[PDB]
Amino acid sequence: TKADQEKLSQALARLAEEDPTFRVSTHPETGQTIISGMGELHLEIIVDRLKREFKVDANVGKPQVAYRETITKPVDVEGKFIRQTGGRGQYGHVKIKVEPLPRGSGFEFVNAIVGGVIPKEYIPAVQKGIEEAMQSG
Amino acid sequence: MLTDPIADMLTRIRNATRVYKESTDVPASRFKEEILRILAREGFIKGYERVDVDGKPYLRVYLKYGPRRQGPDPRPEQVIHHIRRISKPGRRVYVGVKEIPRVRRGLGIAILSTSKGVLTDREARKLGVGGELICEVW
Amino acid sequence: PTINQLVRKGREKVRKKSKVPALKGAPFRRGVCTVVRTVTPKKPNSALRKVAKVRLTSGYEVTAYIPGEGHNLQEHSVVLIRGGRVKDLPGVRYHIVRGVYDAAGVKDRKKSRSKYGTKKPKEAA
RNA sequence: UGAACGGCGGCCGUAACUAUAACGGUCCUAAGGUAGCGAAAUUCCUUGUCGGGUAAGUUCCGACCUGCACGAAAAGCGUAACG
RNA sequence: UCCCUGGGGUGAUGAGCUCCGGGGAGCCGCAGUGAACAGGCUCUGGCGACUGUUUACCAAAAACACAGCUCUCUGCGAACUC
RNA sequence: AAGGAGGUAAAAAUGGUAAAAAA
RNA sequence: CGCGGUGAAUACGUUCCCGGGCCUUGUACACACCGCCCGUCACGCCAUGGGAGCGGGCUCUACCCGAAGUCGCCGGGAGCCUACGGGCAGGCGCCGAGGGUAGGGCCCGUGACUGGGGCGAAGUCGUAACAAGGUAGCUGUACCGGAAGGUGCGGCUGGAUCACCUC
RNA sequence: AUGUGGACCCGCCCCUUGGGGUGUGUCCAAAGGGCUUUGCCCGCUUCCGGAUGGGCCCGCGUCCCAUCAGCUAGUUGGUGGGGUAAUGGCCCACCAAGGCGACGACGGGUAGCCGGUCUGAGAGGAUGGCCGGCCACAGGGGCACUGAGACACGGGCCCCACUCCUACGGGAGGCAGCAGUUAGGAAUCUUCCGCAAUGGGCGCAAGCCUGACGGAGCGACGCCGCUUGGAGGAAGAAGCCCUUCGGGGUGUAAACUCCUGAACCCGGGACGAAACCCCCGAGGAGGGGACUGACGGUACCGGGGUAAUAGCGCCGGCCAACUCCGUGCCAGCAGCCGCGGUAAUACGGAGGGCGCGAGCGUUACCCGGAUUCACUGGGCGUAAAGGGCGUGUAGGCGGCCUGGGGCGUCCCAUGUGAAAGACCACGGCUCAACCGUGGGGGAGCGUGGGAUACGCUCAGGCUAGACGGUGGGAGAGGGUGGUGGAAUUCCCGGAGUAGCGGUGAAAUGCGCAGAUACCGGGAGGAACGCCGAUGGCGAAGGCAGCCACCUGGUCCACCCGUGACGCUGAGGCGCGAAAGCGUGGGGAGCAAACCGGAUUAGAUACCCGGGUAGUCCACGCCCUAAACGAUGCGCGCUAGGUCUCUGGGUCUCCUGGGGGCCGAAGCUAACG
Repeated sequence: TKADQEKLSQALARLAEEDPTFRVSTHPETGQTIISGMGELHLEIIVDRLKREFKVDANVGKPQVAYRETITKPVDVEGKFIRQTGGRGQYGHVKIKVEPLPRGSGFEFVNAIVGGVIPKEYIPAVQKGIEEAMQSG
Repeated sequence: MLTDPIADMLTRIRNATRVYKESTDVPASRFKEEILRILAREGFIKGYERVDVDGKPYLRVYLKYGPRRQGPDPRPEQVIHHIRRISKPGRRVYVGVKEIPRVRRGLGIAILSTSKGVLTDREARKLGVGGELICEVW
Repeated sequence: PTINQLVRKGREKVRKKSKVPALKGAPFRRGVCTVVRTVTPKKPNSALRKVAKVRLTSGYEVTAYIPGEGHNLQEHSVVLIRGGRVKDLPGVRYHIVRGVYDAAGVKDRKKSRSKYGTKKPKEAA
């Protein structure tokens, strides 16, 4: 439990302050602070000193990876929000074509109005929910 | 009934002084005689006497006023501005020498009952004897 | 309450509550931390403000803020538990300081260098 | 006429992450299980999922409830005293 | 064991005889209700409320009983029952 | 017939409509 | 759009339909009824009560063992001084810190699960309250309902006016 | 042994808690050392008196939670013992039931207390570190010993941990003394010098220990003083900010000018300390000479002389100070309100200016503004708040008058309140911060006398309060038994037939199996029409046909009685709408829950047909509210107009008690 964690952070508070060397830095995309250093036996024996005289229960795990994702094809669907409620509606039928491109480009969308349908207030917002429904695949 | 005919008197005073009625009555007692004595003795009331009503001893007091001004209504001003009972039957004040009020920083009067009789502020101060702080008037 | 009743009972004194229990008479505590996030103030805002959880050196998980623009902090820093909420982050009590054991203020600051780290802009000219 | 024998549904959708469904639709019948209790002397999957208890716990107490197939006098619930 | 002593009884308001009792010191062993009769205790569930009754010859039980409750039949030649 | 006040009888088929905001 | 030949009916009345104006009035409304506004159920955050119990701090009593020491007594078939009377060493006995056992009492930490409360640019459902809010409101209550709420018995105005009996 | 004396014992005189003497009988002493020796110095023995500190005791004040209400069998008391310097159960024994508590006991959280300290006009709040007094602790606990004094920080014994030394047989140690390490925390220092000065312990002295004390070091932690410069110096250069291209600003600020002269160089150089000491006298008073500095050659005096550090909060109103670009509800500031959502005086930058300056902001803690726990100094008709209403205990307080008391209170004498600080005054260091010295104010309790006005105490008295007597009087004021009619559903009877019912409309419903409607008699319950009201009674909740019984509340007249019997009343007491509950009786009407009907998207609701609990009785329990005059009770006072119910009077009027409205003054923030 992460209660023993900030505890082991005091442990580091006298580990990364006695031997310079190592870097106790946390990966962003995942939890758990990465104990980085220069040596196999290095981290191993520093780990010895842990359960020895600092006594920490941490099933010493494998480092995680920063996983992203994408697609591989042109898709066309109906984003119709045909939903009236109280009378205020809030309904949105959006018609997107989606195109995918190289592993390394960036992010692209286009000021793509078929002529002049969807309001210009959605131009800097209809794409948000696109960029929003993108933080989780 | 009553719990301080004294205060009820000072009250009837306030009554007459406010409602403007040349005189008003208030029952017989030595202490009130002493009080009204002080009042007349310092240019406040208009006088007193040992009267009777229905066969019951009373003490009536006539009281002072001033001139009739114009403009803001005819109401003539008051001389006996206000009085407040200080040493209530729960506020049993016991002033003395170094103590004693200075009533409206100069004028006024501290009515106080002391070892030797009923003295006023300048009086009881001069006498160098204190006691209970009856009321305040100006 | 006629003098009597006031004499018997009394009139109980105000008594505070300390609307900032960093406690110990200690208002500077050694902010460990965990989590960063963002959160927002009421109706017309949206920002960052951390949550630094600190542990002080005697308890409490707080929600340590920061001195605003220009942070690094990662996850230790010794965020100096300070004290003072605002209409934002339902807490903002016990802030962070920069300089402390981490942060040292905005990369280039010209005023609030009393918290915002930066020493004396000695532009060498 | 139900402290008379009895019986006391199903499917479709819907909460601005998700999951849920107070909520609308909908065929059926006489009517669709109210309160309380619930892996029960009732639970098939089951040694359910959780918590405690233990060195370890299909047993046990407590709790969650998709009750295969609790539930109103073939009574429901709970209860100190006896067994 | 020994010293001190209280009241019920009987006789008389006591000697004797009896009943039940209190205190203080002192003696011995492994332990003194010295042997025989003589209860293990507590926590928490389940069902049944309760003492009970029942399958003599495998059952004692959560089954039946029970005080209590509703429901109904009975106008005296009762109704019920043979 | 004046007002003001005190106790008795009257009169709405239905209505859901949001909101950060602009001075 | 403008201009002209001919040439009416009928308005008693304000009973009811439409609206405006003004006054009154009600008000929890204030780019103000195209206003506000409550309660579940929903997502998250924060303490909190409860909860089979676990953890622990203090303290409570009854009892078992019991150091040092004070005190009390003995010094006996014996030890040493004895200035024999005693003394000292020692012997047993009282209180006694401490630990032990069982049962309390109080407090905090706490835990599957569970009630509720707060909060958070806009969720879903209904519209109760504020104009008689479209059923006068509001409450004590007892039964009911998705939820705000409903309703009987009662009470209370902070409820009700063509015009009915007075001041 | 010697015995002025002290100690006990039994008497005795005086006392009055164990104060002093005294008659009888027994016990105790002594240490000697020095030398200038026949004398003294230092010490010794026995007691008395002071000087000085403490022991015990009471008086008194002394945080909070009432969701801490009862506590106690060494417990309250005695006699008789034991012990201490000694009073006392502090402990033994024996014994009689008492000992404290809403004046907050018991419990438990919290805490050293003070002379003082910061703030507020003050009341007071909070506070107690350096210093000065009293307490308590010695790693925790027990514990004695020694002794004039202890339960003894660097003495002893034991248990407990805890750490260390060893050859693992055994043993040691306490920095809450002083410097210094470490854990701890945002943070609290030198492992220093001298006993020269003072002070303590000892020695006849010389002298000796003294991390007491007296000095330097470190940290802007506090307060004080102080240099970075003076003086000339431009319609004002340029450098940079701003612009309407004219300039405005920055700023005499700069530079150039002359002047002085921190730092620093040489020289001399302190006070802080004269006693102790030897010497004449006697070892006394007095007299003389001589020794004695850690700081440090620092202070300071003289001369030579260099211009020689500048920062920190801010510029949206509180709060003094705005212009320019960027940033665009993003990055962000914020103690309050809030400010930015693409021209921000609040972000962020740059010029300027506000503040302060060897310092400024930030947070935390404390007092104030906060009169926002109100004693000065508040409030309860609608903002927060009358207890649903009467009862009564204690408690609180109290009518007119005489005199005694002299408790509260007032007066002056007076003890102490140390010192220090607080104030003024004088002074010391060249000022201040800071320290030297004088004096008064000073709460407060002790003791003396004095006043008696006011509360209270004491005795006597009065009638104006309270109460009683008699006599009339009003009422839906309660407990009980009794009885009248109307009217609703229902039973038998009779007569009649095409519908009624019900509603916004309708329908569920009842109807040719003879209903709704009317006539005859019987059942049965519950509520009282008109009167009757804007009224009456009642402490509130309540009370409604009328008879009778018992029975409280109150009203006026008469002045007949008593003589302050008084107002309120924390708890305790009783009471109580409707609902609701229990054990029984009863049910006409009524009606939630429940069913049907209509209605609407929905109708678990209002509207319609049914129907139950219940609404009734006795008895018991619950005891709640918009119990609403939302206004506690009791007294007296301050205009009157009017509507009315009741009491008395020869009465187109008065007067007592009540019930509505109006409106003086007066009150309110206003409606009122």
